[PDB]
Amino acid sequence: TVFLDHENANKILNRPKRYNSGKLEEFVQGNLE
Amino acid sequence: DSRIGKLLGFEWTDLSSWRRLVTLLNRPTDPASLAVFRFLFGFLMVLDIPQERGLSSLDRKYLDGLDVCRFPLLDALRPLPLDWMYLVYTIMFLGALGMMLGLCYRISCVLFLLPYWYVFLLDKTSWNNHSYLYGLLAFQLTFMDANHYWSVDGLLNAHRRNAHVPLWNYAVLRGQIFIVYFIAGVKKLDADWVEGYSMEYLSRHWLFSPFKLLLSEELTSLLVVHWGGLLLDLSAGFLLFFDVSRSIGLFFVSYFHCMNSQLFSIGMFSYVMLASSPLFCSPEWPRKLVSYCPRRLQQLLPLKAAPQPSVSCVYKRGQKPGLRHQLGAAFTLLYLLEQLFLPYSHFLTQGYNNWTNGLYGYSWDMMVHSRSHQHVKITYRDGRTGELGYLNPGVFTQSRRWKDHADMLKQYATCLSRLLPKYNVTEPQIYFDIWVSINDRFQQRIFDPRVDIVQAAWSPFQRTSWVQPLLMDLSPWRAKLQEIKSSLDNHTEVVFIADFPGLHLENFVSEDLGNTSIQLLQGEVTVELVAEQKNQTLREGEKMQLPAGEYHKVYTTSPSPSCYMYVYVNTTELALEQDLAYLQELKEKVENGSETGPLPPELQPLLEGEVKGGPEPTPLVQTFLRRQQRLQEIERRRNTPFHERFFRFLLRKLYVFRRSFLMTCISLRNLILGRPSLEQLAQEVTYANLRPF
Ligand SMILES: C/C(=C\Cc1c(C)c(O)c2ccccc2c1O)CCC[C@H](C)CCC[C@H](C)CCCC(C)C
Ligand SMILES: *[C@@H]1O[C@H](CO)[C@@H](O[C@@H]2O[C@H](CO)[C@@H](O)[C@H](O)[C@H]2NC(C)=O)[C@H](O)[C@H]1NC(C)=O
Ligand SMILES: *[C@@H]1O[C@H](CO)[C@@H](O[C@@H]2O[C@H](CO)[C@@H](O)[C@H](O)[C@H]2NC(C)=O)[C@H](O)[C@H]1NC(C)=O
Ligand SMILES: *[C@@H]1O[C@H](CO)[C@@H](O[C@@H]2O[C@H](CO)[C@@H](O)[C@H](O)[C@H]2NC(C)=O)[C@H](O)[C@H]1NC(C)=O
Ligand SMILES: *[C@@H]1O[C@H](CO)[C@@H](O)[C@H](O)[C@H]1NC(C)=O
Repeated sequence: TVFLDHENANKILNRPKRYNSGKLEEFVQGNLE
Repeated sequence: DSRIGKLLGFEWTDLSSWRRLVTLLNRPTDPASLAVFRFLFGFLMVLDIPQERGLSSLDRKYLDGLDVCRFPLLDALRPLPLDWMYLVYTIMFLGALGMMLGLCYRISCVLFLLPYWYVFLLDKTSWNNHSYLYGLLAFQLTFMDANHYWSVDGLLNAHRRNAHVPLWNYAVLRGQIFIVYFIAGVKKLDADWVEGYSMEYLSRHWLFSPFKLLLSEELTSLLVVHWGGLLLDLSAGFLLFFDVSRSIGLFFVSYFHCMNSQLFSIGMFSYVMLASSPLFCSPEWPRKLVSYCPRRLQQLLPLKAAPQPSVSCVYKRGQKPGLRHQLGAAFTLLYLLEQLFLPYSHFLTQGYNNWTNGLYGYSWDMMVHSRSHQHVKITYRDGRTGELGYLNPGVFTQSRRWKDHADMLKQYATCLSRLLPKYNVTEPQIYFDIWVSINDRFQQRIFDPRVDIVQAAWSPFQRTSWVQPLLMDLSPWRAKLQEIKSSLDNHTEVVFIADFPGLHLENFVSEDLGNTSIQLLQGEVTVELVAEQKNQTLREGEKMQLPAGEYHKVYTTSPSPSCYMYVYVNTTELALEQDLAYLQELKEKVENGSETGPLPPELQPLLEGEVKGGPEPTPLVQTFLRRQQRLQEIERRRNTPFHERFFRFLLRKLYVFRRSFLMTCISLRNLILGRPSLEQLAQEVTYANLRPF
């Protein structure tokens, strides 16, 4: 987890993690973000 | 008697000289409204400390032995051990209760103010406008005499029971609220708010259901949410002040804050603002409210008799004001001027500037910027061997706000430079590459991908040289791009890129994503395939089909920025969906009586629904069963009465509060009486996490 392979490091088109996508700064996410 | 005197409450001659100004700002005034606001604010902060400040979650944020990167405003600040942090939060709670009950008011205000700002400055990732507001209100109330009415300290000391208070105690508070509105109003006069780009998806919430009866959704998302909010922010401060316009202002502001409370997860902000709004009313409203009640109730409610003379007000007979009065007037003037000036103080501290202005929290620009990140690459070069490697984007971090500010990026880079050598790495050099889009623009770099952040030069009062400018010239494209987003099927997806001259982007299309294509919208680009080392030269209006499972690089070779796009479809997902549809069709055919032939043995588990006494299901069967179970669970969740939801909400909050209290108790016991055996600690920690039920 502390290092990522060269192949997996560059995936621009990979689906972004949909965890609070399009989030505004003024929010209390909670549960350690 | 003057009309101006009636509207504004004072005559011009009162401002002629400094003495008369002090007398005006220290005139007698009734304290009831201030006391009610004190009680409400104390209650709200007491309910807020176990939830948002993070006492419920503090045992896995400052955990001992964990190596994490902090973001303090000053690098000198460092957290204490966990037990002392629990003690600090206990002091906060005691101060908040003291402010609520008005017992030892000044000590309570100090005990709440100092720890709150200590925690606030210890982490820049937890800054928000509604926290800075609580800090400012706590600072103000430390000097205001809010314990003169309805306070236990009033019972303890007779001389401070139902006594007069100076006018400035109200004035500052009123001014503060006005600023909180008015500055926001001028901050929202931006091209991204008046045009409907920010918060474009907030018009679909069901609370706006009635509005859709008279207007279309597109106009409902511009006239009501955006323009209405701006008008309310600008006008509410003036509407509440004047007597004639107070009622409509209160109604509109209450409706606005209720809708904000339901729509957002701000927390206690809306309730605090609702508590503060009546403060513009007459200073004696609670007393007349208490008067208009049955005598039986009056036997328990606060007093109704007139206030007594105090020593903290200048009375006209001529009395020469002392030192408290002059200091109060000077404090009012200076504090209001500082509050007005600070939001526009970004031309001095240019180091913290970015695409937006300054750190978030002290600008009052609420909900006027949305950011959507695409990818984050952290590359490191070892300083001894020259090997080049890549780190996980969010390692040794607890927030995700380091992707948008240069100072936080520098702090994170230094933290990595200090922690990595534990992993057999010599003095490293770290490069960052971050993609971010603000209010649905082209995705562009924010930090230069060729600059070593560890050895980069950064001071608070000098502009950073490695922050890419925002390409405002491509603002109008947001229209045309949107059309393309709505002209695609249910499977295809699009990602837009805008790149500066000289730089290049290296990408590796995953094997799953077949049929990936690149189209150029503006500029001149060159696309290189490294499998055979062949580079072509693409110009405007040209489409290419890139390989899947290999690397491709794109270079920009024009004097101006180049804008292009990726269009891709997940072929594996399409195949899985088609196969699942076929399986579901066969299942329906078997169910409805068609397909009289015997079912395949693999189909028998599907009808049975349980893998018992047979071969393990195929991956497709497992996926189908999981999807069916998920759909059934969702249907069960939706078909739920309100009372169950409310009960679950209350139980979850009760669990949070109980865990907070028990964790604080164990921490205090460990600090004071020493640490018992490790088995005892394990048992007590197990007891703390027990669900109430
Ligand atoms: C989300 C909105 C504003 C951001 C915001 C927030 C979250 C706050 O916590 C604020 C607290 C204090 C001061 C300013 C704040 C602030 O700016 C607009 C929300 C708009 C609402 C949902 C629309 C309905 C209300 C309008 C005013 C009704 C007008 C009706 C017309 C026909 C006139
Ligand atoms: C890959 O290419 C595009 C998406 O990258 C898609 O092709 C579409 O093909 C259908 C075929 O009738 C056309 O009607 C659409 O207009 C096309 N979309 C465009 C041009 O954007 C499809 O996802 C894939 N096509 C193939 C042949 O694999
Ligand atoms: C394809 O063309 C591109 C663009 O002209 C070449 O890119 C450059 O790569 C060379 C490699 O020796 C570098 O020295 C240059 O500095 C690069 N230019 C820029 C602007 O970054 C690329 O090398 C070509 N590919 C092949 C396989 O010949
Ligand atoms: C593309 O679609 C596929 C499905 O066809 C997605 O696959 C699953 O992806 C998750 C992670 O998101 C993996 O844990 C699963 O193993 C995948 N399923 C398999 C291999 O059957 C995939 O994530 C989508 N995205 C990409 C970039 O491939
Ligand atoms: C190499 O690094 C790992 C990282 O955990 C460390 O445990 C190990 O001791 C190192 N090995 C040598 C030979 O230095």
